Amino acid sequence: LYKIWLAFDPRMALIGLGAFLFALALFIHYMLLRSPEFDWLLGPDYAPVTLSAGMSALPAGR
Amino acid sequence: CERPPPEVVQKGYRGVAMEQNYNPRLLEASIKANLPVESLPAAAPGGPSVSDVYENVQVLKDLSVAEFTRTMVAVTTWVAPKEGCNYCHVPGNWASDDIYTKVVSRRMFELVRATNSNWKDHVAETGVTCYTCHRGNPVPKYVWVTDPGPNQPSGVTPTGQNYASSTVAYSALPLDPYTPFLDQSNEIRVIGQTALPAGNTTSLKQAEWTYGLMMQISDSLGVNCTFCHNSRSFYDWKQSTPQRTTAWYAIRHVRDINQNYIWPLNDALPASRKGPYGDPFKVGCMTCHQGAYKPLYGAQMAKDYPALYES
Amino acid sequence: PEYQNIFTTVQVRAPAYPGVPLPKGSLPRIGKPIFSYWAGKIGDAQIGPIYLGFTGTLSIIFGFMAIFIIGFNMLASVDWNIIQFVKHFFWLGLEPPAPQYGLTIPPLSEGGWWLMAGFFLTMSILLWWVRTYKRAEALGMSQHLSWAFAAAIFFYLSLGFIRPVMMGSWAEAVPFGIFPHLDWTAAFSIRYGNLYYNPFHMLSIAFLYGSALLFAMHGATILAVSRFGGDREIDQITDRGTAAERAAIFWRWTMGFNASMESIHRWAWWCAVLTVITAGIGILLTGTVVENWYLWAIKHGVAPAYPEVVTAVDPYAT
Amino acid sequence: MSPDLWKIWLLVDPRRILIAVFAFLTVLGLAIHMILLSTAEFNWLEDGVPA
Amino acid sequence: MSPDLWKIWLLVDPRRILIAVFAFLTVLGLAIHMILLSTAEFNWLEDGVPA
Amino acid sequence: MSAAITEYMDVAQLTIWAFWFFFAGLIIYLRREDKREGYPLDSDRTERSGGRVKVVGFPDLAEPKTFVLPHNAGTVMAPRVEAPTSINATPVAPFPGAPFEPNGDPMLSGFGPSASPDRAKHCDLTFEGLPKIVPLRVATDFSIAERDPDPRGMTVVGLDGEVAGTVSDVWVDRSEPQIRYLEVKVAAGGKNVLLPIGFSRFDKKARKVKVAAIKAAHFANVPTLAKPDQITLYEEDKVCAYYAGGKLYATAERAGPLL
Amino acid sequence: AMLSFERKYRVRGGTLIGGDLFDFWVGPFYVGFFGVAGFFFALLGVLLIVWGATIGPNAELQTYNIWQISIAPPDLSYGLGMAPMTEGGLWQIITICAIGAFVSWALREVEICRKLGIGFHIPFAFAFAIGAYLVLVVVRPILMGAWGHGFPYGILSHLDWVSNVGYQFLHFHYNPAHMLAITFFFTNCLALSMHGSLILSVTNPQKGEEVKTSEHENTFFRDIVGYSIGALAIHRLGLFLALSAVFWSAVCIVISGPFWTRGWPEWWNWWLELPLW
Amino acid sequence: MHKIWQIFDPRRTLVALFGFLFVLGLLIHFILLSSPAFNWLSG
Ligand code: BCL
Ligand code: BCL
Ligand code: BCL
Ligand SMILES: CC[C@H]1c2cc3[nH]c4c(c3C)C(=O)[C@H](C(=O)OC)c4c3nc(cc4[nH]c(cc(n2)[C@@H]1C)c(C(C)=O)c4C)[C@@H](C)[C@@H]3CCC(=O)OC/C=C(\C)CCC[C@H](C)CCC[C@H](C)CCCC(C)C
Ligand SMILES: CC[C@H]1c2cc3[nH]c4c(c3C)C(=O)[C@H](C(=O)OC)c4c3nc(cc4[nH]c(cc(n2)[C@@H]1C)c(C(C)=O)c4C)[C@@H](C)[C@@H]3CCC(=O)OC/C=C(\C)CCC[C@H](C)CCC[C@H](C)CCCC(C)C
Ligand SMILES: CC(C)=CCC/C(C)=C\CC/C(C)=C/CC/C(C)=C/CC/C(C)=C/CC/C(C)=C\CC/C(C)=C/CC/C(C)=C/CC1=C(C)C(=O)c2ccccc2C1=O
Ligand SMILES: COC(C)(C)C/C=C/C(C)=C/C=C/C(C)=C/C=C/C(C)=C/C=C\C=C(C)\C=C\C=C(C)\C=C\C=C(C)\C=C\CC(C)(C)OC
Ligand code: HEM
Ligand SMILES: CCCCCCCCCCCC[N+](C)(C)[O-]
Ligand SMILES: [Ca+2]
Ligand SMILES: [Ca+2]
Ligand SMILES: [Ca+2]
Ligand SMILES: [Ca+2]
Ligand SMILES: [Fe+3]
Ligand SMILES: [Mg+2]
Repeated sequence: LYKIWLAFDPRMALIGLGAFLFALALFIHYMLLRSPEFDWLLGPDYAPVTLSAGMSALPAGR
Repeated sequence: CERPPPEVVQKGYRGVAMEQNYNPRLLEASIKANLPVESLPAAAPGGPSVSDVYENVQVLKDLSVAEFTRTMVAVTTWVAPKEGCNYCHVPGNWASDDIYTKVVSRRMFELVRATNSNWKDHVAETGVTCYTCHRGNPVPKYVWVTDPGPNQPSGVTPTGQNYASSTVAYSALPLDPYTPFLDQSNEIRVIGQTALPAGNTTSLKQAEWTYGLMMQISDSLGVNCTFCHNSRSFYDWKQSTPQRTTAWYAIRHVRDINQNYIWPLNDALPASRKGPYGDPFKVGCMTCHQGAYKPLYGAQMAKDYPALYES
Repeated sequence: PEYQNIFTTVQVRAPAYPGVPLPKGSLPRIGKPIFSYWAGKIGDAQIGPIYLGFTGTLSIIFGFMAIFIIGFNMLASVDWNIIQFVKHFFWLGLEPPAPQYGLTIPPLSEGGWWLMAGFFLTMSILLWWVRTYKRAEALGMSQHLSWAFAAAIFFYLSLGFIRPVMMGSWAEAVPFGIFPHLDWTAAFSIRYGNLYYNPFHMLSIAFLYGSALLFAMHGATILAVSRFGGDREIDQITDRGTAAERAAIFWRWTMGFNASMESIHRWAWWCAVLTVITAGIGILLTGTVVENWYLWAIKHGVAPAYPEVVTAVDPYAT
Repeated sequence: MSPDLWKIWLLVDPRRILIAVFAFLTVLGLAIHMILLSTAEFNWLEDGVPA
Repeated sequence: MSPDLWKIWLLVDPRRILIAVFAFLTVLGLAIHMILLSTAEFNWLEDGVPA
Repeated sequence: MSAAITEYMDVAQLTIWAFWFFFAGLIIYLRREDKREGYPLDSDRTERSGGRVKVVGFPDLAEPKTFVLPHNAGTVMAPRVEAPTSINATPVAPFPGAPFEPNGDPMLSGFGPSASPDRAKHCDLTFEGLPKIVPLRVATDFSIAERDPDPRGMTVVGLDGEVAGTVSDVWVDRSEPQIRYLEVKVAAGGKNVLLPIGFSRFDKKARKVKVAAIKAAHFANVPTLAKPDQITLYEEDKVCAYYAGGKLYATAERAGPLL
Repeated sequence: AMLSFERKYRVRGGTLIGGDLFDFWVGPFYVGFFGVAGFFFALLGVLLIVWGATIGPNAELQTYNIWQISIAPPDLSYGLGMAPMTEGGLWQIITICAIGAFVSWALREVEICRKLGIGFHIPFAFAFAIGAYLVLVVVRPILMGAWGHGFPYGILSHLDWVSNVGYQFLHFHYNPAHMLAITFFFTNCLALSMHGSLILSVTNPQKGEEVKTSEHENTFFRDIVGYSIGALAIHRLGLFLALSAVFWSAVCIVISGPFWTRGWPEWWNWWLELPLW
Repeated sequence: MHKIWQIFDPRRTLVALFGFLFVLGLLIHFILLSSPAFNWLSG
């Protein structure tokens, strides 16, 4: 499908595609960091702290 | 720099932005540093009584020997685990009071017992334990003395402010709000409660002192101002949160602790327990909460030790 | 793409312009003008000469004394430690007198130095105002800048002199410090019940927001028509060209009404001036005729009411 | 300690030096007086002497 | 300490270097005195000596 | 003196109301200054009544103000009255508010983005009375900054990349030392036309001036000046407006729509 | 009506979308495709604001006092989902209408710029104001994880939101991007008064004086501060100051909560903890 | 001396000198007023 490169500048198409893919990769990595399930920066041996004796991590709200 | 999203707790009405923001990883680190100690196994009911077995028990005389022994084991873990049982006792003579730690700790028992029974407006059945402040250290980590502030030239009167201090969360606010408010009973309220002037002569400088105290309160509980206030009207109790009512009693509770328990013990304490102005290490909001909205994030340790309640 | 007229691509150098000749008996302009290349890329390359007359010289001497007193007291506050001075510099400040002194002159370290710094800074600002008045007069220009500067001075005097005198206490005035005067700003609003509900604070913000709105509109407008020589605003005012017509027509088609090349600067002048005029008035009303702005707003039906989803028991009402 | 030290006025402008020197000495003079006023042991106005 | 050390004045302007040195030495001297005044040990105005 | 004027009125309430009266008066003043140009309005309301109704809105017009131009160039009244002018276009549709289609060649129509008023037919003067916008051949003491490329000798290309000519000279503002126009020698008839700096995109690496406004063939019809070494305010508008028309008329695709 | 010099500028074309269909004028306004879309985006948003005022927070608190009218976002418990109409869903629709109206207004300015053959600085500058609004109601709420972080639509209630968000960081003045944004705002207001004064004082000179020249403008501020930026560059500077203030204001609010949760004065502990002191 | 006025402008110098003296005079009076021991406007 060479027709695409007849109508789109190869330098601008690669700059746009490269920036898009890099932005997409950064966004998806962050989306995994948002979820603690896939937050690999917590460490492979991550264990959530155990709450005992009526502990609550957060104050009560609404 | 932190990364989103924080854990947000909504306290007020929607759109009013009365919320608590917690970094989940910072919150995780704080909780791991504020874990409670597992309660000792319950003492065997019955047995000999403290009154007719021990000689110089002046506070815990209502207990049985089994519960009394359990209490001593627990306070050893809570206060002096490294120094052991001999930190508060003369070796070979338990009944001896000829050591300052024994005299202080006996008054500390009255402090805890009075707190767990008479200050439920603040500690609300969670109560306190020797561990709540000491956290396994003979000297509690977060105590305060009357701060002279930064060094000044001999002919310069200190302002007590305009100096980066962690006591006011690194603002330039008056850096020693503990002394006038958490030891003395200076008026915290500065805001006039009428639309038009009606004799409220409180200076703008006095608002900075209240602001400094509120920075220390919020830092001690790891919360922001909206945890207790609607910032559109700081004076107004009707728009505040129930935590503001608790904090009001906590201020009076801390004053009671410092004036009636810590201060009378000043003579007994060594020079290393006193500040430059000679006042002893005193109790602030940070002493128990240590950066959390509740000490040990609401862990309930006192209920397992009947020695920590008044009879 | 198209030249956006944001940076000057090619700069041209001419002999430095001495300035429009001043009338007889004026001091010669001091300084040999130089040409900064980077200043010429965004603006005019020539730096200097400056006119330093008698009034400007006196303003300098008064101004330095104020700044020196402030800095000395900042350095004294960290016990002369120059290293601690740099560390705490933003937090350092010269506090106004304590409340117990009222309007009297307290000792040096208890607000006396603040009064001297306040007075000397005020004199230099007033002297600088006279300087702006005379420079415009010497060039045959009108006194619009002096009027606008006087408006800013009025707000400055309201903050540190007029209101503290009205309140009868120097402790109400602004400390001389970076973070300390921000602490004063926050404490002022807290003390007098949420300055957001001061209607003259609301107006001041509207004009401060409007100033950024107008300069963004006007600045972008002139850059948009600069291809027609729209930056030459004097010529467009005296002899309306296509730059001024297209600029006016753009805003007429956009929002239904427009200014002229001259009157847009009257909108600009008044929006900026009203920012500090309303700022000064709102400060003078605070603490003098209104104790609590939120309660004033409640009295006048301005503060919204929210459903009571959270409330606190008042411990004083027992 | 140099017979040719007078040549410094060929390098630096004598007028700018005098302005800088006089301005610096005045500020230094004010600063030293203010340091002593900020020192209780040397504040000659608040030391109470003479009684 | 090279014999041709005098050639450095063919690279750096003597007037600018002299101004920079005099300004730096002045600010350096002020800084050291202020640091000493900040110390309890070397504040000669607040040490109570002589009594 | 108290803060309370009545049971409900207070000083702060009177002060804010006092501001609104001033602010209302101020807006009326500013709107009156706005209407010193382009008023009375041109409308079918006036056209259908035969000039009996003047459209000025509210506030009405102010009294004329005088601008005494320097070097006795005349006195210009801001709220003046201009002669009626006929546009070089026809309406696309007869309903009010409909746009107009320029007659003939749109680039040469003098309508729309290529429209321009008739400014004064005299040069803009410096403070000393010399012409302000002059070429570098007569502003001898003016020179290009050392770190910047000299525009003279650069190639001028149009919207389509076709060569239009070379920069023969640079026109500068004498009052404020900046480049205003590039004098381009058209390589079609050897006639020098001015190129405003606002329509010029310098390409320093290739020493090329890119003109996205118009094609290379359009440089032959750029309005020219009577005197080769000075330009009047009238001619400045004509030159700039011609290039501006290219932004809408140079190519068919520029009239839009995108989709 | 149209200005006495306006008729020669009313040309067909330059539309981004719609072509000849919407290319016309209504009174002074040019509508175009985005004027039609922008008007009905605005009309629906305004009508839903009035309806939100009509139902109010509840029946007892309902008010038509323009100061007290408030349309609040959802509770944070709804997250990024849609909320019921009376529980913040109205705010979500109004926000969408506002975004549609603002973008249509910006795009209508682009079409007007194309008709007049002028630069696109004005729609570009307006995009910064839109971007600041988008940060407040889209970017920051999404980063925070709930639409309830948007500010309520009310003249005074959105001030209560600003106050409480500010005190969520205990002292919002210490926000470094806030300090930078305020510096640009204050500098812009100063620069606007200076520019307005200089133009007015030159074109309206002393009594019995002729209009001054560009030399007088440059000489005037060189006599005062020793530097004159120039007649063209003051408009670059004013645009830069105004847009930088909004850019750094958008930064200051988007880092408050998403990228910083402690009190703002505590952020400066990086400087206080440098080993130099 | 006297040649000091060949390098110092008498017009600029006198204004700078008189301005400094006026500032100095104001400063000293302010310091004395601040001093309780030398404030002459008390009882
Ligand atoms: C703290 C203990 C003492 C005290 C201890 C000292 C000590 C020690 C000194 C002073 C000095 C000074 N003190 Mg004292 N001083 C005290 C309290 C005061 C009080 C007060 C209100 O109480 C005041 C107003 C002063 C004021 C003064 C100044 C007169 C003088 C600083 C001048 C200066 O800085 O010039 C700087 C500015 C200049 C412009 C310098 C240049 C001078 C002239 C104007 C330039 C031209 C010179 C001319 C050509 C010479 C011609 C000679 C040939 C004929 C050619 N002191 C207390 C009571 N004071 C200093 C002094 O004596 O300096 C002479 C000094 O060393
Ligand atoms: C302890 C506090 C004492 C006191 C002790 C002293 C002492 C000591 C001195 C003064 C001096 C002055 N005091 Mg006193 N003074 C007190 C209270 C006051 C009060 C008051 C309302 O309480 C006032 C208004 C003054 C005012 C004055 C000034 C008249 C004078 C400073 C002038 C100056 O700085 O010139 C500088 C500013 C200029 C512009 C200088 C230029 C002068 C003019 C423009 C040029 C004239 C040229 C001419 C030929 C030279 C002679 C000039 C003479 C002043 C006539 N004092 C109290 C009671 N006062 C000083 C003095 O006597 O100076 C003459 C001085 O040494
Ligand atoms: C206790 C509260 C805190 C505080 C908490 C906050 C919070 C929270 C915020 C700020 C924000 C700001 N603060 Mg702060 N701030 C405080 C104190 C100050 C002080 C001061 C003197 O003390 C100043 C000068 C400021 C200044 C600022 C600005 C930097 C900024 C607001 C401008 C802006 O965002 O533009 C942006 C402009 C817009 C968003 C306007 C959008 C325009 C839209 C596109 C068009 C609408 C069209 C309209 C509907 C048309 C109607 C039709 C009519 C007919 C005309 N703050 C105190 C310490 N501050 C805000 C910010 O930075 O946001 C980005 C913000 O959220
Ligand atoms: C319309 C309202 C806005 C506004 C307007 C405004 N400001 C103005 C003006 C106007 C119209 C002026 O004409 C005036 C000006 O000059 O502008 C360039 C000014 C001005 N606004 C300024 C600042 C300013 N404006 C601000 C705000 C605003 N100004 C408002 C937003 C702010 C804020 C927001 O805080 C500031 C900080 C100044 C730049 C200037 C007034 C300068 C002035 O009065 O200076 C007095 C003199 C001094 C302080 C000199 C001290 C510095 C010297 C370098 C000391 C050393 C000298 C020497 C070496 C000493 C030698 C030894 C001695 C012992 C002799
Ligand atoms: C970025 C630099 C500054 C700037 C620039 C700027 N603003 C601009 C422009 C530019 C360049 C325009 O060209 C454009 C314009 O046309 O100006 C006349 C505009 C404009 N800036 C405006 C306002 C404005 N700008 C502001 C700020 C700023 N604008 C910045 C400080 C503010 C502030 C700070 O509050 C306001 C209020 C308008 C006058 C206008 C854009 C008009 C517009 O978009 O019209 C469409 C919308 C309507 C006709 C009605 C609203 C429809 C909505 C659905 C209603 C709901 C709105 C909102 C969600 C709720 C209510 C808000 C509550 C807080 C009360
Ligand atoms: C009463 C009634 C009918 C109520 C019904 C209300 C209902 C139901 C709906 C209404 C809401 C709807 C649907 C709105 C649709 C869109 C409409 C009509 C929008 C109206 C336009 C509008 C928003 C106008 C607001 C303008 C305001 C308030 C401020 C703009 C900023 C301002 C202060 C501008 C004044 C200064 C001016 C004129 C600047 C422009 C200007 C600049 C900036 C130059 O640089 C320049 C240079 C050289 C020559 C001229 C100029 C020039 O004119
Ligand atoms: C080169 O400089 C050196 C190194 C020599 C000294 C350096 C000094 C430095 C680093 C100074 C730094 C200063 C800074 C950072 C200052 C910051 C100042 C700020 C932010 C100020 C902000 C607001 C202040 C205000 C608004 C003050 C207003 C005060 C007024 C209007 C006071 C008026 C007072 C009067 C008129 C006094 C009257 C006194 C009466 C009693 C008559 O006097 C007797
Ligand atoms: C019953 C439980 C407690 C016991 C046994 C106990 C024991 C002691 C002892 C032995 C000391 C002296 C230590 C020393 O000086 O080296 C002491 C001091 C102190 N305790 Fe406690 N304590 C108890 C509960 C508490 C609580 C609940 C608080 C907080 C409110 C508290 C705050 C302090 C403080 C501030 C000091 C002074 C600092 C110091 O001297 O070390 N203690 N306690
Ligand atoms: C610009 C200031 C206008 C005069 C303001 C005066 C207010 C200060 C208090 C005067 C009366 C004091 N006192 C105690 C006698 O009431
Ligand atoms: Ca903390
Ligand atoms: Ca003495
Ligand atoms: Ca010391
Ligand atoms: Ca000594
Ligand atoms: Fe302008
Ligand atoms: Mg302070």
